[PDB]
Amino acid sequence: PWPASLAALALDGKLRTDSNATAAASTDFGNITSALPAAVLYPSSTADLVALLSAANSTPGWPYTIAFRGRGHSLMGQAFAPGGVVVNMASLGDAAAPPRINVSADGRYVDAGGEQVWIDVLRASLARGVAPRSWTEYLYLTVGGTLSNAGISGQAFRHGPQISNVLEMDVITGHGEMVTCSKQLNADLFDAVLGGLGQFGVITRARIAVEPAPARARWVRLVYTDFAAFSADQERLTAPRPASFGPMSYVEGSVFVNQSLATDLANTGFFTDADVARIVALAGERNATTVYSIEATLNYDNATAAAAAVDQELASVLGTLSYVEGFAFQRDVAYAAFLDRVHGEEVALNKLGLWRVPHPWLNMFVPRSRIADFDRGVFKGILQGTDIVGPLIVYPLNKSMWDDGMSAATPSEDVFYAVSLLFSSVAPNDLARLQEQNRRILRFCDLAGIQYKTYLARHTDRSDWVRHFGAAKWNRFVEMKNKYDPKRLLSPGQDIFN
Ligand SMILES: *Cc1cc2c(cc1C)nc1c(=O)[nH]c(=O)nc-1n2C[C@H](O)[C@H](O)[C@H](O)COP(=O)(O)OP(=O)(O)OC[C@H]1O[C@@H](n2cnc3c(N)ncnc32)[C@H](O)[C@@H]1O
Ligand SMILES: *[C@@H]1O[C@H](CO)[C@@H](O[C@@H]2O[C@H](CO)[C@@H](O)[C@H](O)[C@H]2NC(C)=O)[C@H](O)[C@H]1NC(C)=O
Ligand SMILES: CC(C)=CCNc1ncnc2[nH]cnc12
Ligand SMILES: *[C@@H]1O[C@H](CO)[C@@H](O)[C@H](O)[C@H]1NC(C)=O
Ligand SMILES: *[C@@H]1O[C@H](CO)[C@@H](O)[C@H](O)[C@H]1NC(C)=O
Ligand SMILES: *[C@@H]1O[C@H](CO)[C@@H](O)[C@H](O)[C@H]1NC(C)=O
Repeated sequence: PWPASLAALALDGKLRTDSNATAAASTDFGNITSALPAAVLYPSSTADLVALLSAANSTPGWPYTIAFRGRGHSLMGQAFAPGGVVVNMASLGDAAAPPRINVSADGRYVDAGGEQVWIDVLRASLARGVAPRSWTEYLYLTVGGTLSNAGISGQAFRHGPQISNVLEMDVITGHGEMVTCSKQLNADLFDAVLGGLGQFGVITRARIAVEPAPARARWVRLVYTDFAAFSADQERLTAPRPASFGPMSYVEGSVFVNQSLATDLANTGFFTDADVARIVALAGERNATTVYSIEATLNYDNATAAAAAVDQELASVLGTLSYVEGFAFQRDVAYAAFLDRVHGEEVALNKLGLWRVPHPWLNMFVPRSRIADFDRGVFKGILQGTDIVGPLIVYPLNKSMWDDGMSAATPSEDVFYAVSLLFSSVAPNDLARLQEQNRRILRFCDLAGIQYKTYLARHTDRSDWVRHFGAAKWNRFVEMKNKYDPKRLLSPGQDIFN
């Protein structure tokens, strides 16, 4: 027996069971796992979301799990609702009116629908001379999707993750109740939802902090053959000054294994063939099995004196560093071209047929005290003698910029590294080898007693999720699940309560 508001969605053709609808909502970016839903909802408004979730809340014995598909960038089925209902979030942004992205009158924040993609949040913000302060490396992800994880990039050391740059949200709980939440209003829901893995409700609107939009980014790469010098410099560039930070707007880093060195440097799209020859000769001279590169930017505007001020500011910061003499490499681009840089890698890989392939990505947070051990056992150990396809990203984060009361789990140390090994299974049937190598890396960290946290991964065992949050923080997560999704129907693909 269906409620009238739920039956109206099927009448209006918003609730589909056809093979085309279910097939599209059954695969994700990871391209490793698949799960067909029973139905797909294409909501035209937030009232359609209220109708589905209230039906779920009031119907006794309701058997359908519900997932909120952003862009399906999930790696291991986190956006699937096996034999359930997948919400096609993008349908909320179909009409020309009402607008889904509103920059505030005062220009201090930006209101964006949960379904909206960060690239559109950027374009709408830039039209009003503003931009969010904390980003992901890839802009074709949804506001609600990244906020359900953390949302990290080279800006998070100073501005914190995307979850630390949200003023307020509109959420529809598992009870079908539309609640506006912040630190001052319904704080418990606001904190549970940020990094909440879609467990407590759907974010329909997020109010994102903005800053005056820079016009350009001075973009640098610094080369090292010594991991200790590389990691020490990343920490210097990202350390809090004796609340204040250094001038860098973005700090990331990358690891290049010797075996494929020339090809990998040439594939960054940053280095010229002359730059490549020099770094390859440097590696041979130092007899390095690994090469490290700091990637950093300095944001600046259209002011007449800006270019010279940046040259001086950059010359000053570089003098404090310990990269191999003469191995500083500069580029200067428009701010939006820098932010949207990964979209170019997508275009080039898609035409080669190397984008829509399995992505057995390994993403983790490694405490600073164990990063050199990780480098020895992984970059200089396990990954040696292998053909790597995908970037190996390493960069420090400041725990002070993360709110531990939110759902997102991080290591206890003040400084911890985001470690992103973006393996693409390009070779014929290389998937099984990559999945085993990820199990080996994790086993190496477990045996060495490294207290890491995974990021973007879903655990399949209860004991793993309990260790992921930590026992006390886990009990708190359960408290919020009981309050907001007692029926355990939301985002079943996380495998926390399903
Ligand atoms: C594929 C990809 C992912 C990625 C990235 C680059 C690429 C090519 N770069 C990232 C980066 O630099 N930093 C970062 O923190 N994450 C990065 N990612 C991962 C990305 O954040 C995740 O894939 C995330 O899931 C966002 O993707 P998407 O927007 O496509 O969301 P989804 O996969 O469909 O769903 C994820 C889970 O969240 C729940 N969900 C989705 N939308 C909502 C809303 N509006 N409200 C509540 N929950 C929501 C889903 O149910 C699912 O469980
Ligand atoms: C870095 O990797 C390269 C392979 O690209 C190694 O260079 C090869 O080494 C073997 C063994 O002496 C030679 O037979 C090949 O002809 C070399 N190839 C090229 C393209 O130069 C090199 O040994 C590696 N360095 C380290 C420190 O492992
Ligand atoms: C945290 C995370 C998975 C970041 C991913 N970033 C990227 N994802 C995919 N391709 C990339 N190239 C450079 N950076 C890339
Ligand atoms: C992965 O993508 C390929 C090519 O688009 C497709 O044939 C296959 O169904 C996908 N597999 C999974 C498990 O999603
Ligand atoms: C944007 O503002 C309009 C009013 O101008 C409103 O109807 C709409 O709900 C807003 N969109 C978001 C995402 O807040
Ligand atoms: C170069 O480094 C390799 C790999 O670590 C090692 O086998 C070899 O002893 C080194 N050669 C010299 C001359 O140090």
